[PDB]
Amino acid sequence: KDSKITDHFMRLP
Amino acid sequence: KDSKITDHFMRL
Amino acid sequence: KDSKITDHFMRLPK
Amino acid sequence: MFEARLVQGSILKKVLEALKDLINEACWDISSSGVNLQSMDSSHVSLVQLTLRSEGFDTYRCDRNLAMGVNLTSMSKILKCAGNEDIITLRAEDNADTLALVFEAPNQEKVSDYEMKLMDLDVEQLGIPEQEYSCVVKMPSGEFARICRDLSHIGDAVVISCAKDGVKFSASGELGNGNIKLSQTSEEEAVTIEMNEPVQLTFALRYLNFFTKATPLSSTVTLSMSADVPLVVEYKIADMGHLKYYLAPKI
Amino acid sequence: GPAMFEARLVQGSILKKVLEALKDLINEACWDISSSGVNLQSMDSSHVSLVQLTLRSEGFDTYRCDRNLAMGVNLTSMSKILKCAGNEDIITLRAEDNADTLALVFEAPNQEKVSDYEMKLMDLDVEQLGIPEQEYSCVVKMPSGEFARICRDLSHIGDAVVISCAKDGVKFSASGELGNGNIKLSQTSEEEAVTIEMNEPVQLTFALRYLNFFTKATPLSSTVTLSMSADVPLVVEYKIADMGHLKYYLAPKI
Amino acid sequence: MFEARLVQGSILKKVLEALKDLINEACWDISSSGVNLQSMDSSHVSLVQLTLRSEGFDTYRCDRNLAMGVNLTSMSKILKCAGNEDIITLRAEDNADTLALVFEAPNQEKVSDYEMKLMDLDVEQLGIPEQEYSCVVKMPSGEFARICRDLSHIGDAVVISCAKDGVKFSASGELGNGNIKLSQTSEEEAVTIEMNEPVQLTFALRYLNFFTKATPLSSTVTLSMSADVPLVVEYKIADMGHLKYYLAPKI
Repeated sequence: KDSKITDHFMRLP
Repeated sequence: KDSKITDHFMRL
Repeated sequence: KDSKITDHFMRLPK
Repeated sequence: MFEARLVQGSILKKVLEALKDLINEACWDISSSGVNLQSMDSSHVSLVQLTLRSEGFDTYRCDRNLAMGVNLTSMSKILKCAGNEDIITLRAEDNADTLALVFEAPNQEKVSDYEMKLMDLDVEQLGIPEQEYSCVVKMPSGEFARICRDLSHIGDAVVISCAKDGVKFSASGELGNGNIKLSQTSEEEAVTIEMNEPVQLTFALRYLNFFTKATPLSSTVTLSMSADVPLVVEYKIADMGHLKYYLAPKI
Repeated sequence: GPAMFEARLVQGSILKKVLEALKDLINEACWDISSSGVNLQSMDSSHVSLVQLTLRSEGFDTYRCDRNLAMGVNLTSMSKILKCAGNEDIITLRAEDNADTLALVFEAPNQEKVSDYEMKLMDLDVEQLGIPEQEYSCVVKMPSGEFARICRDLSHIGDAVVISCAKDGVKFSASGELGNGNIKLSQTSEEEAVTIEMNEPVQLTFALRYLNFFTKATPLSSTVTLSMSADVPLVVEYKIADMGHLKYYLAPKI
Repeated sequence: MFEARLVQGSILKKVLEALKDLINEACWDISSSGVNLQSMDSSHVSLVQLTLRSEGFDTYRCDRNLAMGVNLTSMSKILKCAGNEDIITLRAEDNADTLALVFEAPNQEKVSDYEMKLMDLDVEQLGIPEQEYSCVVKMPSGEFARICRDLSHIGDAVVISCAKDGVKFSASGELGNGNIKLSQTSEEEAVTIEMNEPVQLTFALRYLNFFTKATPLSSTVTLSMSADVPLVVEYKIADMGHLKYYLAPKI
């Protein structure tokens, strides 16, 4: 039910 | 032993 | 490694 | 439709604290006279009876009787979400499935409002007879609270004795025993016995430590004893009603 | 030879408060030291929330960093160490470049006493994340204690808070087996005030479990500011008076 | 037979609070000079020695020696039932089966009255001669408690090092290590170090955190150290006596 935070911010290197 | 409240007051 | 305190004080009798 | 407004909502907060640990679920008999609750604990050694009169509320309007079945744990949680200066307002409608509560802080910017589900209860109500009592002590609630708590470390049952000189609480246990004697005085934190005949009952201490959670409601508590009748521990609620705990002696 | 990194903080309680704000939400984390200050960022292990800490070099009373360093710190072990500091102590961090340990020194202001600790660091690989700049639909600035109370109160009513915002005020709401309730703040006319800047109405849902971790940062500031837009994480921001900030990020539901 | 009266009875409550958790049961030797108690803990690593002189009570009278075996938790339970400014009185007679405690309020309306079951013990009393110690340091008791508590978060053993300038407590564990250094000063907040030659000893910290329960008994604590001998943490009891904890070092 919770979106994860990686679904709004891009992972770097 | 404890005595109970229903031995002193009765159902109304 | 804890020494007992009986290793520094002796028992006095009756 | 029932709607009652009480400016000193802290009263309603304090009342749930006195009750929630002794009885889990209870029926709230709303009426045009005011609020009334009565229940036994699950052992039926004790009984609590609550009275809030409609004249105490700042606004009261009850068009028909309701018998609201409340979970007192659930209701305590909702009252926790109310500051102690909040103007609490209760409200239900006659096809009662939910009870509505409204907290307003008296700075006017914050307004909470909750909604509590009721439940199905059948009260085994009891008849409380009118009677004078052999001994009626009126002492500070704080002290009575500490007497019962302290003695509960010595033994699990108190012997409370009473004569026109002073009252004394005693107990015994595996480790020893002890007594506490308090006299009459010479208003607010004083002791006054209205004594008619000597009494020596004993009561299980477990219950009076539940009773004394009502201490925040009053500086004074009043005790009432006769032989072979239930003790009555009375916390007045100022200009509004009372909270009475009934405890059966052992004999 | 001088210390590679040395920083002196007179109001050392700031660092004690920061470590309580963090240790219960994230246990392991990476402290990035540079010439511009300290920066830390981490997701909790559910990847549902994120914290981002920013302490500028301007905020310290002595700051010097010769090389960029990335220290892996067990925040629990760190927390234990700074619990050993008084609330008015002067705290000094000190590190040699390829740091095997972090050095902390607690100086009492009366000059009686000097504590110094040395904390082992650890090897970690951070998964760093890109946080874009943006302007938010709704920005509330309420007092932080008020915010901490609401999240704790509503959390016994139910598992999730619905935050809704227009420009009259903000509304927090939740529901569960025992019933439901809603709390309504409206704007005012100092640090106990509630102001909103508002461009489009907002209503999202958030797990309260996480919001009660964020409020551990309440000692850092009187005020807290909340930033919301549709289908993007909530930003709970605590200012660290003229030095930086502490921001918690929380993704919404469905 | 034996009857002592103590006007400031907070003293006797604090003494029990500082012993109940380190030692369960000890022998109380009462005599005309005063109360004397010595006991090891169960591990035989630490020893406590209490001394309360008759001169310090307000009325003291003991016609002959008496070896009361007391359970100190049960005594602490009873002692908690007294207020901090109650006037306690101890009573016992020839071969005491029970010890009597009388708590009197100083407003004079309340008189509590307990009686404690004593027990049978045969003690292993030990010979503690006089000696001068290489280092003795006198610091605030709140500080020494703060230091022993914090250092246990780091490691489970403390290294105390005293020398010409100041004293150093140190610990080291899996998460790291730490040092705390205090130096001499220039009443209650003063550090002073009687230095005869340098010392560096190691003691288990968990015992020290029992000793620190005596912190309410005095503003000040004095540590006494020499090589290869037990440390002595001592709290004076004002105008009356002292409490001393002996802690063996490590090997």
